[PDB]
Amino acid sequence: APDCPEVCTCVPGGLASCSALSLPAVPPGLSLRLRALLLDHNRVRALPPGAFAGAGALQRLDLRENGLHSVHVRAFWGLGALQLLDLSANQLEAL
Amino acid sequence: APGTFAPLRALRNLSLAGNRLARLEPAALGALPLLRSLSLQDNELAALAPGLLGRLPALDALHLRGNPWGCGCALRPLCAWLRRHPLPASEAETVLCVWPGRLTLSPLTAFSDAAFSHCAQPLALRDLAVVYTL
Repeated sequence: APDCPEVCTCVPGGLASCSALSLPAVPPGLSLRLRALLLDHNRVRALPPGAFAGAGALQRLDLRENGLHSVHVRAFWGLGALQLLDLSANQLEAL
Repeated sequence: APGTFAPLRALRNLSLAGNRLARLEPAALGALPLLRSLSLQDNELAALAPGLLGRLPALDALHLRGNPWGCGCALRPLCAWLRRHPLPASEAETVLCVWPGRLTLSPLTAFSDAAFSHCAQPLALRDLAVVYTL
């Protein structure tokens, strides 16, 4: 299905897991039908602005243990339905 | 470094995604007339230097998602290409502005020329006379 990333694993109900895939950045082609996204244990050091664009209906975002050290101000634009954020276990020195 | 791709005349695909390139220069990529596609996604390209597009006559595919595009006059060579080479809707939804605050994730394909009528127009001949004679 087009709503699922080519490298990630999706299950019915909008749940997507992208962890343990050594992703260097956010996978492209986000869809509105995904409700929960996993991205942990990757190598996304830099987060581009508007990276999560397209998945405005997403509810849970995980970024634990992903080497985050700098997050842009507008990277989370349009994620008004997002409820759960896991930015822990990273190297964010300033927000 | 400039001229690195100069001996590579027969190129068709040149991918530079997921890199840390601050700026891409027309002198760096050189003359690539046979190049058909480019991939610059997930990079830090704020803007493309003028004249970069002029050295790629046969370029038809361009990926620009995930870049800190500062939507001003500096992207005039870029947007004009996107008007003539329409990206797919999925790709068009991922190529967005980034310049912060009042401007945010505005689609680049939605910007027309009239919305930037204030941009620097090329030097005319009537204005050239008026600025000298005023």
